[PDB]
Amino acid sequence: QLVQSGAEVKKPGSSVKVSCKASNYAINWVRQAPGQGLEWMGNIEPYFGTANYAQKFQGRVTITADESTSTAYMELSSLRSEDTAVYYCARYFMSYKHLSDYWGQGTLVTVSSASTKGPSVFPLAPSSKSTSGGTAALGCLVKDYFPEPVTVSWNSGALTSGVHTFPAVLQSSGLYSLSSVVTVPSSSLGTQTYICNVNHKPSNTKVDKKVEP
Amino acid sequence: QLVQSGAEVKKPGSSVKVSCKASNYAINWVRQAPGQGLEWMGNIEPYFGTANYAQKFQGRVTITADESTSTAYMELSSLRSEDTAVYYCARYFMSYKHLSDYWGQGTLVTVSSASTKGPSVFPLAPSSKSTSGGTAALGCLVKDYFPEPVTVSWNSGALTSGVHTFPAVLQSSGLYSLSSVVTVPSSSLGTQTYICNVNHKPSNTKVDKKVEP
Amino acid sequence: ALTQPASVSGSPGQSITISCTGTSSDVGSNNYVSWYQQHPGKAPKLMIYGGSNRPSGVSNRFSGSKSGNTASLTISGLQAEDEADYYCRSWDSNLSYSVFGGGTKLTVLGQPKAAPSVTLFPPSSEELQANKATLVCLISDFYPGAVTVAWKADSSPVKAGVETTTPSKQSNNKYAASSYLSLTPEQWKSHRSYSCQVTHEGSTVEKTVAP
Amino acid sequence: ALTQPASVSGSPGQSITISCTGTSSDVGSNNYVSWYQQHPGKAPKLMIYGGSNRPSGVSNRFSGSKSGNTASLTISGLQAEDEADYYCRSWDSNLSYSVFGGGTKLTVLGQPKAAPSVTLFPPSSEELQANKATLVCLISDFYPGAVTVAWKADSSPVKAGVETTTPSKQSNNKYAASSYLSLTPEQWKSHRSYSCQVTHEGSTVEKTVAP
Ligand SMILES: CC(/C=C/C=C1/N(CCS(=O)(=O)O)c2ccc(S(=O)(=O)O)cc2C1(C)C)=C\C=C\C1=[N+](CCS(=O)(=O)O)c2ccc(S(=O)(=O)O)cc2C1(C)C
Repeated sequence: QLVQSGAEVKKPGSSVKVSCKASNYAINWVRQAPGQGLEWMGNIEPYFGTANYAQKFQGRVTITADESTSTAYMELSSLRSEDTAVYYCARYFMSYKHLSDYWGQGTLVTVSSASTKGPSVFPLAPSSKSTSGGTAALGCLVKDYFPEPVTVSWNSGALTSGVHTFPAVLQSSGLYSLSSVVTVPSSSLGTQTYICNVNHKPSNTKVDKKVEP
Repeated sequence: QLVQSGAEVKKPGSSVKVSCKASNYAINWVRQAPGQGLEWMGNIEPYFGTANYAQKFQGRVTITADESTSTAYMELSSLRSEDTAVYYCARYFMSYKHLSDYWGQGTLVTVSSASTKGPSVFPLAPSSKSTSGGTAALGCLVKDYFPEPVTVSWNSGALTSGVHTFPAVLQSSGLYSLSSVVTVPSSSLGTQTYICNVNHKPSNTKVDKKVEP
Repeated sequence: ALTQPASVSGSPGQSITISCTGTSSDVGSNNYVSWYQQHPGKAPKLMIYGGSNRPSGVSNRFSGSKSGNTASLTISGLQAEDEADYYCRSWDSNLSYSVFGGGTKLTVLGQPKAAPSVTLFPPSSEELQANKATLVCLISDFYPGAVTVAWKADSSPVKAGVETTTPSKQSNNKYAASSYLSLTPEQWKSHRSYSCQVTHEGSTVEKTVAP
Repeated sequence: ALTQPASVSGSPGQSITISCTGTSSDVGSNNYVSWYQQHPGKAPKLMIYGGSNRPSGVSNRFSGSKSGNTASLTISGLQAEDEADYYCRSWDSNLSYSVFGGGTKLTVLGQPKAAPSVTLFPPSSEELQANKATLVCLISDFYPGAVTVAWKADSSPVKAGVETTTPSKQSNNKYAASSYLSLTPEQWKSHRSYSCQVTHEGSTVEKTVAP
């Protein structure tokens, strides 16, 4: 039900506008710095445009609504490094006379003066005569990108099971690398198509790699 | 906001249809026998027409909605004397993101085989040279009616303050009598107009009595 | 079902709490519990919802709480106007079925004693032509709500034909009552006068009328 | 602000409660308090609202309560899947301002020990042409989440160029981790083979690849 924009990278002291696409209760904004707890920012009511802010973010956060498209915008200025968090929109709704609140998928805003770098994608293939068991592992090395996150799908989403995308390592160089694997039946190894789809919103890079054949 | 029908008298074993005129939550029905506590009957949702009943009244109570007029009907069959109560409709609504539920004014259903009798209205006037203090009491004797309730207004509602309508006495004969007084300035006693408006819905009697001049 | 005490009484200024005990299978299953206030001759008013929330405008002297399987209403800085009936209310978790508590009569002690004022109306001409006659005695503004009423034909006591209401609470916490004397027009015109005598405590107020 | 414990741990079958202590001026002012569950890499999920109500579909093993100024979540018949972070949340009575609790890491003891399975990929041709080379070691499905990883050039230990992740919890309560070896194409083609060695507890799993 709720769709927010892609992840972003911002230089400290820049501005960031994050949108939320959508019952008539407020559109709330909640952040979570990685490893940290949740934190309320504020909300907005689509009509009258009344907005509320937690005292902390007050002034340097502007939450706006555009009724023409039922979409809400959270802006945060004076971006400092410690603003680095996942930013969710959330909105309450009523179904069974009962309550539920839908959360957005969240968008990661990383704040650093370190340059943005799109990933290099290399195929991780088995020797064919490497894999034993009617089953084989193959994948994508998504190497040397910055900042997080990266998104990997296989065969444009059509292939979804047996798919393990590992958390990234932060290399000494200050760039991330990460790996996605599919386990696949071994017999059709070099005949079936396996393409991985890499997306790294912060630099607007998309890469499709044919791992097989 | 909520308007129900007038009060009624029913012979034991008859049917009674009471209406409620009207946020989209259920329309609830609550009864109170005189001197007794409140008691939930059931409710209805204007769309889908889903209705719920307390096990007690189940079967012999039909609550209906007519969306064409946003009006709800509670019917109760097999009317026994002990059904004699005030019947309210109630409905929840949301204002300040906060809750409130509007109650109807209630309608009294009295169940008896005793005949319905509309009231006789007699004027209660002071001797003019009876009243001391720039103030005088006059009224309406609403005599010999059945069953309850009776409604008294003065000058069609225009006159509203200094108005005391006393609870009825149940006379030995099995009929009620009741009295309404206005306290009025004494100087304009026999010149100002004081009409009392008596309404006794159960027999559909309305009586207007000119008490002065 | 939900058990409340039939009545509770407190002094002005003090706080009181009315308990609403149910089961694990209702009150203790969710906090869809609410409180209602009812003054005499009025629809119930919602004071507390969801166990502890106030509707808009409702005074903050009213709080809600729920230890175990029993809800609790607490009224602070108790005032005369709080004198009324209180009802608790439960819903099932599925919100398809509700029940009320027994009701509790809250009484606020230390209300000042007040002597009744009495008004006595003679039969109207209109009624006299209908070959009937009623004397109307109106007793208002007294506390506590206990009176005895005595009619007099001249100064002889008259018991037959008397019809007196139970005193019932006005909306200022004081009581009202009425008393009706029935007699025949001839009976009315033969005596020198008639009187309704209201005795309250140390007080006797007598009003008297004449043909 | 709202204080919860940083972490709590319980055994399967038993019940536990996480406390959420605030003030009379927030948690104890109304029961607009709610509980949220968060599994790794997921949005928070509403489990309890209005102090004690479950959203539709939410298991009934989750209950809510509120003694004094502190809210309480209780999970009964505790199961492995309950392992997650829990957050409590308050609103002001005017519903214009909300705050979250610190968060609590709930851990369910008695999870079975599991040895890791390892996958080792050699550098691709594609990367070798870019004049680079990465060896990828993929360590998955282990518990507890503690491993040590050792790379070998032939059977000589190689420490330079190693980059290993902290192990982090998969969505089956087991852990995953990866380890990356960087070397130059010549460095890769000179040795007879390379091996990534995963040691977990009593276990050593070694996988090995060759140019
Ligand atoms: C709507 C509600 C409770 C309703 C309870 C009902 N109840 C339960 C009533 S009671 O609890 O017993 O008093 C009902 C019973 C029956 C019926 S029927 O007539 O149809 O049969 C209907 C109902 C209701 C009205 C559904 C609570 C809402 C809480 C909110 N809250 C408080 C949430 S929590 O309590 O902290 O979880 C809230 C906070 C913030 C924001 S915003 O600023 O982002 O827009 C908005 C909200 C909300 C207004 C959604």
